[PDB]
Amino acid sequence: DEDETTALVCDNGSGLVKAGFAGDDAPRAVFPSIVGRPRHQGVMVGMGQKDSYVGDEAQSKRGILTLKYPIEHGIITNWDDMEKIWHHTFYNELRVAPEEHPTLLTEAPLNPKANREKMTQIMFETFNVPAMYVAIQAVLSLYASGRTTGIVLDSGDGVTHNVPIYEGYALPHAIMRLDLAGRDLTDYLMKILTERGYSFVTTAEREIVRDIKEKLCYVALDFENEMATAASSSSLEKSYELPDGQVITIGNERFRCPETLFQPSFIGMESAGIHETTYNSIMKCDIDIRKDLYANNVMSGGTTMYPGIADRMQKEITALAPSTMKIKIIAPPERKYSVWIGGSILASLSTFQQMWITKQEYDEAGPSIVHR
Amino acid sequence: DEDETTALVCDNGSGLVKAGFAGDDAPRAVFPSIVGRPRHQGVMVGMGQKDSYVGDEAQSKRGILTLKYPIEHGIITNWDDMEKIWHHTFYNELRVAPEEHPTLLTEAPLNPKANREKMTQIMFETFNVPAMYVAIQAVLSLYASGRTTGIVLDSGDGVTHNVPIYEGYALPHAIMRLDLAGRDLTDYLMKILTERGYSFVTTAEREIVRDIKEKLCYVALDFENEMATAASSSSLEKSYELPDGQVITIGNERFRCPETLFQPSFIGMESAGIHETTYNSIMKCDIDIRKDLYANNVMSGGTTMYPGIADRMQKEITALAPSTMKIKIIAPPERKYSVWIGGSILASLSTFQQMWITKQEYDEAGPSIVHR
Amino acid sequence: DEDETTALVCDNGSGLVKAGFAGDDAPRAVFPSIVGRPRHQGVMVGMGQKDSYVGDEAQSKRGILTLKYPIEHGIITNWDDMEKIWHHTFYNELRVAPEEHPTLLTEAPLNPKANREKMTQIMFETFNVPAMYVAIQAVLSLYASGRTTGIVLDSGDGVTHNVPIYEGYALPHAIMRLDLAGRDLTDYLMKILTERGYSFVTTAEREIVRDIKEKLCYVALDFENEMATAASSSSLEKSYELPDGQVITIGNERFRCPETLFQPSFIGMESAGIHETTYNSIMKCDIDIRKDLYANNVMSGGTTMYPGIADRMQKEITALAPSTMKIKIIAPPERKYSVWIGGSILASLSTFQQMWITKQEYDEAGPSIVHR
Amino acid sequence: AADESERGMKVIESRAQKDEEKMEIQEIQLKEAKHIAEDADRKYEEVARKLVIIES
Amino acid sequence: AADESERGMKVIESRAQKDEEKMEIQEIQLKEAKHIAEDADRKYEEVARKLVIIES
Repeated sequence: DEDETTALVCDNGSGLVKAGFAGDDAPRAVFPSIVGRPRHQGVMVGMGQKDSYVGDEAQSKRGILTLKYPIEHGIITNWDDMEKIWHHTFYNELRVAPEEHPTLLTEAPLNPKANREKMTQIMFETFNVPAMYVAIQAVLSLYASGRTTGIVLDSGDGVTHNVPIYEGYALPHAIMRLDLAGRDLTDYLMKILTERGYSFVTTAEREIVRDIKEKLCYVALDFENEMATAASSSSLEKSYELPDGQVITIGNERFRCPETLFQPSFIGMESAGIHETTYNSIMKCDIDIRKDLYANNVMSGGTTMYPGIADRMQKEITALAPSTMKIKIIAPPERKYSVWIGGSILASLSTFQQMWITKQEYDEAGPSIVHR
Repeated sequence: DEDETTALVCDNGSGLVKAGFAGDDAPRAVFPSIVGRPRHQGVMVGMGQKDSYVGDEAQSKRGILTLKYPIEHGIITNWDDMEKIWHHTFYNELRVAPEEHPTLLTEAPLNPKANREKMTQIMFETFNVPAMYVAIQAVLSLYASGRTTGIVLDSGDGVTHNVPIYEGYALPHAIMRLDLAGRDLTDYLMKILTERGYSFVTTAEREIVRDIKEKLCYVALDFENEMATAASSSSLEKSYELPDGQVITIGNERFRCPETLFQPSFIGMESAGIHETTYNSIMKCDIDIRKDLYANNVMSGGTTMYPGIADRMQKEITALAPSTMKIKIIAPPERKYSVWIGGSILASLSTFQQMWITKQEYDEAGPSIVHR
Repeated sequence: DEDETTALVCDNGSGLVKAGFAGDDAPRAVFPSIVGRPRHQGVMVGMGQKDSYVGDEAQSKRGILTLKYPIEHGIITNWDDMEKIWHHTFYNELRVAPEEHPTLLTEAPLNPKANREKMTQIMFETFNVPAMYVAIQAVLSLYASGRTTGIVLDSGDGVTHNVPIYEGYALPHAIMRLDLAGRDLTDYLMKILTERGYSFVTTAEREIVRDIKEKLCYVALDFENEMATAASSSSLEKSYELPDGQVITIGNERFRCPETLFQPSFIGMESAGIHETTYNSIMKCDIDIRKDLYANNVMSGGTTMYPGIADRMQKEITALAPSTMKIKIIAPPERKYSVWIGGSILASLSTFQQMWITKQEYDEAGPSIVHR
Repeated sequence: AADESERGMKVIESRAQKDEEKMEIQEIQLKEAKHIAEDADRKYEEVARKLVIIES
Repeated sequence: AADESERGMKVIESRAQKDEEKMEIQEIQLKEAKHIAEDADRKYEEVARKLVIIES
């Protein structure tokens, strides 16, 4: 129990932090990855002067603060502001004292060696956690779907990745990163919806375009004869009621937004798209392992939640793969937390105890110890 | 000559229409983009009952009419009232019959496909012009400064834009629109001038604040130590004599008004300003084309006429751009008509004849034909 | 003179074409081996609609065209697009009419019999050249270094080869091909340089990583205690100034890039490396000829130009070869054109006239004639 | 051969710096001279138009 | 070391020529711009003096 209860799992994202206790089924804490700094001197009624704001209080009060994102494209870019988000996570969100909890953290696919050593330096030397561990994100997603070999298409708020994993070892030279994700996708909907003849003028109009994207957006299979369908004008249309009455209608654009993930050309991106990239990762791997990867395309991440994403991907890679092959696109329902759940499982596991980096290992080996 | 003489160029703005014959050096007709509708029944001496008023007669008689602006932020918002401004342009202002003149029109940067088809529907089907053509405004401004690749900062009465153009094709995904222009700017001067201890009480006081803005306003470089200069009180001050004697003095505010274009925060705008936006457009474009855009910042529009606008912009983007770069801010003297002049050149050109959309093309292809 | 002046030498590569007149000291024409096909309909100012683009106009205009490489790994893969590059070479680059010039062409090491017959079919039947000849590339490189027996390590843009040659006959069963060359090498530098904490974001950032590789990259001897040296941080570092000011520094990676040629494991390649492969070629040859090959390791190709390549290879094979042996690594300065120069010499030669395949031979013997 | 070519390099690099500085100081003196030429040539067309209207 | 220092010499000598040409073309464009700025600054001191007398 000492640490059975006690292991923490913190998944640091570009848009959201997911956090909680190893053992739980889902994150106890989910909140924006921002750190707000007040543009002016003054106070809220009853509070003192605050130097900084994090998560939702930074979002809610955004009009008087300069908002900053510590993690650009999955990599920690500002370490002063990240230690601020961690502090908030332990002390306010989970309300635990960190110096008696083992902490499993996550990093990104080709996270620079030096960063994995730096967050270890900050975990052990400024938070004084007993022990910690850094798992790679795609690797926890895979594992949370039971398996050990597969290829994960991972897509969240600032990055998309393909991480081919074989008997647990993520394959460095076959990993692909595509910098277009849910953030890019909300801003494109924004324009095709103002372009539908609308105005997201106040900040209460801006924010909810993102809630339109999440609730009403679709990834149609045969996106071709779906536009064609749009035109005959079926009961395909969908009206959403705004903060007030102002019933906005979205028929068609509803799927023009996730067609951006297959066609980056919709947004002036010259890069290849999700399905081709799944494939290219795969023809960059060893030959003998390619049947395995093909029957185990695990999807994780908030942006892979658009319904019919899996069917489109299913047919997208069948038709690029040699017919002798078995294609299989696994997309679980909890996928917006796969990464986290894979960490919860792993860290609550009976056999993981012997991989925890302890302060004994650290004080004796330097940050190098956990770096592997 | 048939049409060498005969091509018309009509530039539709948010505040002004500029019109005339391809060939001329400047617009034959310039007038407000209003359509007045009388609030009461009655007549002027010697005239009949008039249902409507357009341009200057609507401005002059504004006290008995409800004034309406057909073009909101560069886009045509009311098509009944726009066909009224066109009618006025052909028949009264240029006094031509439209059915024997080719007409080059202009549209805005990301003008909805459907509008370009609608004004074509109205040009050919209600005015019966022989042929017409719709050019994008920034694109005519660039071309009138000789070149084909550059980025235009275009700023008039209701909109500001940045339109990066490469070998003639305006780059859709890199275009930025900032809804703060000369209209916003006259109303801010208004307040900093009443705030100087004044009153623009009657309508003959209101209108002339705009003539103060045009004649006496400046964009200082080092707007910082220009306020500082204001305080030591040099012979920086400037008194204007009103419709009557009432000599009003404007020392300082003179430049506090165009500092609004770099600092939108002066007016409760949270958007970025002109120079940052020039830049952001540029780091949204292909990499290999960014040296070109930087050495070709062409300025056009009534609001970019404030003296010292170019020097401030020069230094504003040098200091944001990588030092390996050449910055070059072209601001010609005729810039309040760049757009129009670019159309005059192009439409009087020897090679343009083969791009005119003719009634033959239209009656045979539908509005789609000119839409491109 | 008839043909003393008149012989053409065209060396077709995976990345570059080298072309010119037999007699000259270096290629009159060097340009990319691409054929661009426009993604959209439209024109450049003053030109007509172009169906296709080749060489540098395809590279310069790459944003609106789909680029294609006719020669994959030294072998011609698309014959429609190759006839396009040849056409460009004769008519635009060298501006000659082909029907009065003998043409010496080059092919790759184990070029399929059928290809040598096909380019002969296209040379004689669609270009109508008087006579032609196909030399093997390593064989021209050797010969340009004076000799007739030696082993060439040939390395360009898409392939590396080892071609043991004895009294002029390249030895089929001892030839080795390693598909990792300068193209692979620019993309690896790219990643170790973004991994140094950088961004080659626009296309003007992408292209110049290749100019960094060419100018600043090194092949260190004792690559072991060169990394060790990197750490003590000597004045080994080297900063390059980008298209703009943005001074990028490259200390160390500078040599980590050509260490890829000895260690393919740096790039997820399981194949053996350059030096081992030199050697294996050699223990696949007759016994009595192995002292000859060892004292005549001739290097040719753009990717063998990295300084200190020869010293590393010198010591790489001394220490694998029996000590009774003399090792000798010849690397001339003009080596990026060895192949071409060997062709220029040979084809301008007094004795070569009797090996030219003439239209008389062809019209009478079929493509078989030149195939040998 | 190397020592003579290093010395010449050093001298032409020093001349190149010395002239690059002169260009930048003229190029800047000129954005100034051209800008004062243009602020001058506007003030006039306002004063000469103001003259033709108060003469009329 | 000699070949790299010869190549660098060649490139900095080429840049030094390329910039020396740019200076000369600006330096000349300027005797022109300054002279038109002065031919301008005399005739509106004349036209504004002519204005103040016909306004008076």
